[PDB]
Amino acid sequence: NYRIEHDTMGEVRVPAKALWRAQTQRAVENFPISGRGLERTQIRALGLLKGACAQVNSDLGLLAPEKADAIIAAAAEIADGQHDDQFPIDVFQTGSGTSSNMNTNEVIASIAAKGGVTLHPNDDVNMSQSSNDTFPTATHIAATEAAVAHLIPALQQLHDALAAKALDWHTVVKSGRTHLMDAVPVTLGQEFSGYARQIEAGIERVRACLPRLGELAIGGTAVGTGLNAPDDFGVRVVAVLVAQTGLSELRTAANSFEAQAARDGLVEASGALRTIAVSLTKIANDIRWMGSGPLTGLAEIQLPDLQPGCSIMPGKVNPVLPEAVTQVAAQVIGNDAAIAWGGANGAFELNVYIPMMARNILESFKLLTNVSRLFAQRCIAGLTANVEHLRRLAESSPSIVTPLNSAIGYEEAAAVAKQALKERKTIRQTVIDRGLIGDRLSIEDLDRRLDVLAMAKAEQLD
Amino acid sequence: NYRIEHDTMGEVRVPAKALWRAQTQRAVENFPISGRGLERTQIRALGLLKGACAQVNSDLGLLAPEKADAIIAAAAEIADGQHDDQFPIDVFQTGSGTSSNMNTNEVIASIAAKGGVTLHPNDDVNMSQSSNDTFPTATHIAATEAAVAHLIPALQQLHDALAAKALDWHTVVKSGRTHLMDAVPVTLGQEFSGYARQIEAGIERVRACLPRLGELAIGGTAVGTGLNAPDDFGVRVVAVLVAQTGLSELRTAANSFEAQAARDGLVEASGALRTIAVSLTKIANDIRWMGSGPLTGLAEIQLPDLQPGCSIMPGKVNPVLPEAVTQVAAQVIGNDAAIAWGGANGAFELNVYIPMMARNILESFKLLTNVSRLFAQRCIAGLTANVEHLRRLAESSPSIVTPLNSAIGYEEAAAVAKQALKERKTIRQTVIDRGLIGDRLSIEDLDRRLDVLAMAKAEQ
Amino acid sequence: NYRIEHDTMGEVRVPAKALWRAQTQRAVENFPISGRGLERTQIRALGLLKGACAQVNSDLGLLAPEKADAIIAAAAEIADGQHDDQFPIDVFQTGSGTSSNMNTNEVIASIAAKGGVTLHPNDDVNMSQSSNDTFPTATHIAATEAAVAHLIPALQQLHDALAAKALDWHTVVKSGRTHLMDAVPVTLGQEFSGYARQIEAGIERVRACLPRLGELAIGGTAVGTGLNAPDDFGVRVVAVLVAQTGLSELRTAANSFEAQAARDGLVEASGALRTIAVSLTKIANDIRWMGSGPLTGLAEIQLPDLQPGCSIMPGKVNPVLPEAVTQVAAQVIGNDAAIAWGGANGAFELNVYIPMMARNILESFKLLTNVSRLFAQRCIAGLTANVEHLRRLAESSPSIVTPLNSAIGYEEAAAVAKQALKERKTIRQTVIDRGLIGDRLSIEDLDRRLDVLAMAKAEQ
Amino acid sequence: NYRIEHDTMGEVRVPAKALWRAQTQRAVENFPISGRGLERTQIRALGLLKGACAQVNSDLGLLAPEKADAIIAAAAEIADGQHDDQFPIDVFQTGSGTSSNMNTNEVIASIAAKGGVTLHPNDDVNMSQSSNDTFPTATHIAATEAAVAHLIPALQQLHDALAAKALDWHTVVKSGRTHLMDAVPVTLGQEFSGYARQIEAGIERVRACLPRLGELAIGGTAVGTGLNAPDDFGVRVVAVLVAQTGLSELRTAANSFEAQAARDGLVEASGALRTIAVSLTKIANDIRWMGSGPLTGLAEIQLPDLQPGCSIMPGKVNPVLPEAVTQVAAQVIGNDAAIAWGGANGAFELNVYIPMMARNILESFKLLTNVSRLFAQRCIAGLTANVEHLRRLAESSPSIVTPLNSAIGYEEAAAVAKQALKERKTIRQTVIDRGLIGDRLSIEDLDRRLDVLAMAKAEQ
Ligand SMILES: O=C(O)/C=C/C(=O)O
Ligand SMILES: O=C(O)/C=C/C(=O)O
Ligand SMILES: O=C(O)/C=C/C(=O)O
Ligand SMILES: O=C(O)/C=C/C(=O)O
Ligand SMILES: [Ca+2]
Ligand SMILES: [Ca+2]
Ligand SMILES: [Ca+2]
Repeated sequence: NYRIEHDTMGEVRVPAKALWRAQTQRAVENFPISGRGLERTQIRALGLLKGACAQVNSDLGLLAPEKADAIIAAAAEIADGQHDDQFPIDVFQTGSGTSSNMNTNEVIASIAAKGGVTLHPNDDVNMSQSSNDTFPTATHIAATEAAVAHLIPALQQLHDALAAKALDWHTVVKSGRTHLMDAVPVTLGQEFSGYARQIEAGIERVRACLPRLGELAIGGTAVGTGLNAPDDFGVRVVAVLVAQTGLSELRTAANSFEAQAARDGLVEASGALRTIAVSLTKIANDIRWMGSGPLTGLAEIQLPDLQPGCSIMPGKVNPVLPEAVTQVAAQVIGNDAAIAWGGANGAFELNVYIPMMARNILESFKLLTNVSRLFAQRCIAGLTANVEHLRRLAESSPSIVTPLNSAIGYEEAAAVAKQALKERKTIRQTVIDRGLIGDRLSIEDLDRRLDVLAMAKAEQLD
Repeated sequence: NYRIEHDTMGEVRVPAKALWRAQTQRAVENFPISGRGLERTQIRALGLLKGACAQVNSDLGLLAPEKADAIIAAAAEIADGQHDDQFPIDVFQTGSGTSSNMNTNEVIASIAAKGGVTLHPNDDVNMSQSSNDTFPTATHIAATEAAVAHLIPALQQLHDALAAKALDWHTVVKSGRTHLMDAVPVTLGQEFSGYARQIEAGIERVRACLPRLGELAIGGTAVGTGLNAPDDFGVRVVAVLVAQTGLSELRTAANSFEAQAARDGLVEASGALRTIAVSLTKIANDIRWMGSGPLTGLAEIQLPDLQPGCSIMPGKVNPVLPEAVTQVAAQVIGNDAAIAWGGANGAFELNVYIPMMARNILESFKLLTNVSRLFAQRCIAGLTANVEHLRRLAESSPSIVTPLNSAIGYEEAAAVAKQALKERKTIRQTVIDRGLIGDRLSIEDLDRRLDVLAMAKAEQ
Repeated sequence: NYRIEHDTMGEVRVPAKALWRAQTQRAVENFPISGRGLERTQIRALGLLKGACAQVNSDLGLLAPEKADAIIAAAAEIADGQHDDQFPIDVFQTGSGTSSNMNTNEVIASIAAKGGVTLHPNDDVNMSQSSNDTFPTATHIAATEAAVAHLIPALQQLHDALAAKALDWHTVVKSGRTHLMDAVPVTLGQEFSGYARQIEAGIERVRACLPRLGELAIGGTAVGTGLNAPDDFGVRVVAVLVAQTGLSELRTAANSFEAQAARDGLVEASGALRTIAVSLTKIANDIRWMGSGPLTGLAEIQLPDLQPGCSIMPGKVNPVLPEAVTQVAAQVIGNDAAIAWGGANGAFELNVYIPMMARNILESFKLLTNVSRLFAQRCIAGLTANVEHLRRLAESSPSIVTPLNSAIGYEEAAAVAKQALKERKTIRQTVIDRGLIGDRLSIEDLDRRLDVLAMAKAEQ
Repeated sequence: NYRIEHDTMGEVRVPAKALWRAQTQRAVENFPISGRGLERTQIRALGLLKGACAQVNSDLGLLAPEKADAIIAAAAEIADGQHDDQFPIDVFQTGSGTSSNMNTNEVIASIAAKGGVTLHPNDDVNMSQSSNDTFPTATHIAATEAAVAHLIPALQQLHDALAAKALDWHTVVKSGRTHLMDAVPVTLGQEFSGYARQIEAGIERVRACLPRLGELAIGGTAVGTGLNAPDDFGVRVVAVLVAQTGLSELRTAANSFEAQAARDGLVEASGALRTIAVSLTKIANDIRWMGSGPLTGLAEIQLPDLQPGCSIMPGKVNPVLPEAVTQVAAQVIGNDAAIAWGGANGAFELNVYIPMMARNILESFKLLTNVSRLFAQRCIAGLTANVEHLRRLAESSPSIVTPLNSAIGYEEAAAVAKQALKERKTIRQTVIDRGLIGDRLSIEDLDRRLDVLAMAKAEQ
């Protein structure tokens, strides 16, 4: 069963029970590309914004209070998620998001009609607005909320898990590795202090993008001039959004033309997510290499077992959380390339890559948030160190000859490391055998300099 | 509400009506990352492959016919999308696809149990297999099927629509543009013949990757050695798959270690899709620039109206199909970067980025297929040329002085073009008014050489 | 002619006159890959750092004043560029930059020898150091200097040129374009204020990355533990670098392990350069589209003529500066992908992609700096507006019906716009012809609403 | 000292001794961006093409033999490398390469003038040509030559070195690793057979792009219509280029508009180079991990020592060739992103990103060629295997319980692997201790199944 709806292009047959109308139905037929529509977070931001716009139009005496109350009530239902099934339009729609904007207007008009209030989707629900300021506004609201309320707390949780290991393993000595080769001693805690700093720097990177990510185009309307909107429409709508979201990062854009002709704030934010993906790849790769083997690998640490590793090789348990992290990082890198591509190709008064840029940035925020919490809770928290094996590794490195450089010189330390590795003998034995004990180096000096934990120079903790 | 299942790690509470068992349930709790599981096409390939493996194990007398028949029947139901709700594992799972492989084994065991047959998910359903050869095999089957049966016909449809316009507009003269500036004449048909060749070359690029995209790891098992499988398991399974799908491009990998340690065939195929995204961006951008305005743009052609353009500016109609094409192309570029990143980071006997690489390559195939057909049907087929305006544009270009180079020289031809633009005069009148008619250039020569359609040199 | 030099691996034949020694010569034979060595800016940072390290070793009484004075004098010669021909090692060397570190140590030892001072390249010139902290320190010094002293002033110059045009063309009305289609009026000044803000935001993005770009690994030595260096070596060297360069952004890293195991500050900085490339592409594309034609394009503005446009089409002048800008932006995007790839692939205590990451980030800084100044001086400064053509474009847009929405409604405004375009009539006459003048709209109100400059709502 | 030269824009002061003239000098002032001009290979292809064009113009009686002979002689000097110092224009010039085309025309006219032959750079040296067909033609000649004559032989050399190790180490048993964890046995030779296949597939990928990489735009002139050129100019010039280079891969483009409006063949070729970078990353990473330690790593193989590893840690030797390979791969990925970005942004009759695309594709060919030969000669050829350590690693893997699956079942095999790892006992003794010897498994069958070399199933 179908019903007739109309727009300025003509009559359109719409499924009888759908709350959307003519323009949403045309967009359903024009863009069957990915088979996926807007996400819960996107629909929420659109509903929140539509309600705020109706409230301001009402306050300024431009829209009758009964009509504004119907929009506010319908928009609140949309924001809470009661009508996500009424947003069937593909992500790969017209680049301004006109179709999803009209989707919100039409669904509100249908909800209001069930309450006995007649609203025109353009004249009433879209009063003082354009898709060109509302769709990037709803995108930037969703991106700002994803950064502040979800990603930053998830990264803080991962940072705290890494920092707790850095403290726990502060004096657990092991051999450092540079170029994958035997280096001088480090502690496991020192390496984890490095990982924790990468995540802390990741939080700093997200926070540094917020002054421009939180800029909203609302009030600029069609081309940024604010035509058909009151001069204070933008600041009044943002006032409501800040009060209702608690997001102090939300503000009217510094320049109304830049805020619509470009989506540079999304490209900037993706760069921060991409740097986090780069940091997470290093952390996850080191952790699975430390857990490698056990018998054929490094066997430095034990990762918590999360599931049987293999359908054919029995007993084997795999580093599945570092694998999910490195695959998420690859996705964030890909999404980042798509966002920049869209960002660069605006023309004149409008960048028409917004639905695609919105899909990718919001997905990158989601993946990084979810995988960071799982990595912290299901992997980092439960790691255990193989203390004895790590100590043996530290002591086996021929590079432990290095602190003798000031006493015997680099060339003689290299002759010591050579005469030892070839004869499968210790650095200590070789130093004595080459008659190096004397004025330049006593026996007490040698054993003090060769102590692997002292060689790691771990900071003294109170 | 829940039932107990177990694996070698212990007991797991599973939803009472779920057809999956212990290992799928662990994966549900370990990877809640994207909130999306395998696509219909991926589940089909896994079901298809599981059935083919049971058939070969049965043919070789390794699996009792009653057990093999139960796997074949259950796997066919999975392949035919009767149990997609029984595959809840995230894309961002363990990099070998072990979890989705065990998901298929467990769901087949549960289906077989309803038919009165007891199957062990490892010993029976996974006999002669590993996730390490089965999951990349199912990925390469799905990718090969997407290329041959869906993308190539969609690109052929777009090519034919572009070639139809090249023929219809063969003598529709217009001004060429280089660097966005006034150039010599072209026909609108010649431009469309360029677009048609880009799509034809795109088909050639997809076809050229098929010998390596169609390579399957099946038979290599855990590390590529084929341990716990018959020596001819791979060749026998590939023969069953080819007959069951009609997909002749499927083949056993040339090297069983390369086929599991790497996913280079996916990286190669993504490069072809990325080149198609690059070609489509040029075609879609030119088409929306040709349709620009009408009054403030180039207004060369009219795109079919597909929907009201704007919620605030009434009457305005936008080039929505070229916008869908250029956004899809951006996504394919991004997906391509993710595929290469995963492809480079294999280690020793296994590349563990397969679920992520599979997601991206299959999505790129889907988006390009669907948008190419929509672009051909809802945009290219219905384009109309503004023949009058195009003619005025061709004749207005000062670069139409170019065929006079052999008669008056480049330097004098430049002086003519500058003066004609400055005095808002024709090239013809500027040539005469500069006193250039004489022994080197007769008036008949001038009139002959300035004909814009003849200047486009359209093939007879 | 050659001479014999030695290292712990053995004898090496070195060109007789070369100031480098055995380890540089081995690196010349091991890495003939790109055929390009370190840039002037990289050799300066290495020379500056080596001198600062010798000064601190001297201040702490670890190095004899005669030896320290010889290193300081030789390092100052390297810093000034007298010896760039003594750095022949390829960019694509060992990933820590060990070879270029030993190149600096060996060349300083050879220069000091000419002055009668014997220095061991390891024991003296490299005292308290590693390549693992010095090579990323010299990279981060060069990158910080490129950002603060060169790119930010170049972007400020471009911003000021764009802002000057935004002011000069504040009331130069034209038609806005959305989706490349006829939109409501804007001023050329308003568009240029948008471009100005993109560059201003670009400066903010570079400034926001400086707290982490300026972090130096110096003092961490081999693995970040500071082994074989005094405990205050890093803080003393940084203070000397700050006093000598005036770059207050140079600071000791917050974590000595993160500062060597990763190059995340370079990845972060590249992201800011990549965003600037994205902004510059939009600005340059709009400018060449505004200058397009003239007769077959938009012909909105005139770009200064910089060179003859075409070897075959006489008279034609091309937008060469916007083309230089968009090609630089493409390079910065590519360099950005190479930097991130290297950045992700560190292992344990060291990221061994530093020479490649250094090449790409420093090149992106250089290209953006040089093309931004050329774009501001040779293109933006000299632009002229075609004021009458721009006014006719604003008045011709059917979307000028938009401010009537509140009086006649969106649906009627769409019927007005469509009828106006069909009958090739003005919006004003179509409103009167449809009998819309009455209680909801007076002729006085209509004429006020249709004024294109008033419609652009330019700020007072 | 300077001299005056002129073009259609006016008079230009040119350095007295420079062989270039007015347009090259304007380009020197307009584009000081990267500070690097065209490469030796690019200037060679431009010289070769200019000579071939003069020969064809002479053959068709369009150019006086004295003038054609002077161009052919001068173009041969340019192609030979005698005048690379006469090409000062930056890579980041006008996107068509107009400046470098005029650079070639002007330098040829100056060389010819020394023998008393007057040639007009446009009317004579550029007869029947445009920069729009010659600059992409010279780019595609250089790219085709780099692929056929340099990269493919370098990859063949690497393939042969990898295949030689696959043969030598055919029965050198080791433990396989999947997910970096203990897997079933493989041989070192089997892994090298996987590496050899990745390079062999890389050669196949380069060969598959040659039908489109070798397509030349020559003859299409300004916009692809062939205006001001003979109808067979393209086919005649290509015939000369094939005879002089011996490159049968050089062909006239299938469509003259596609060949100039787009550079899709460069994007396609870069995708093959990018796949090779992906393959090389896996191979180089496995090799440095196998050579890791020795005492704190895997210590599976020994890489040849090429230089002292470290300025601070004495004795240490690093895997510098795998590091140069992985950094080259990162650069090829970055260059690939820049090529695709330029490729997608053509407009109408011309893609104006050619100098940037040319720089990146030719650099990717060069880096891959040079690093592949160095990797084969200085690393792969000299590798040695630690045979006894490798066999002990194979025997130590608990996953050697895997071939018992058919006898005791997966669940019981897991119980064996658990007990053995927990009690530090062998798989063999755990099987006996669990009382599994009986009807399903004899002691003789157990010992045959646990033989690690037999478990690797190396081909006879
Ligand atoms: O949908 C709108 O509000 C705007 C559309 C346009 O600029 O075309
Ligand atoms: O699930 C499998 O078949 C393989 C797993 C592994 O290699 O760990
Ligand atoms: O330099 C040429 O041959 C062409 C130039 C143009 O198309 O502008
Ligand atoms: O050259 C150095 O100082 C360090 C080298 C290494 O870690 O191998
Ligand atoms: Ca707050
Ligand atoms: Ca039964
Ligand atoms: Ca041949």
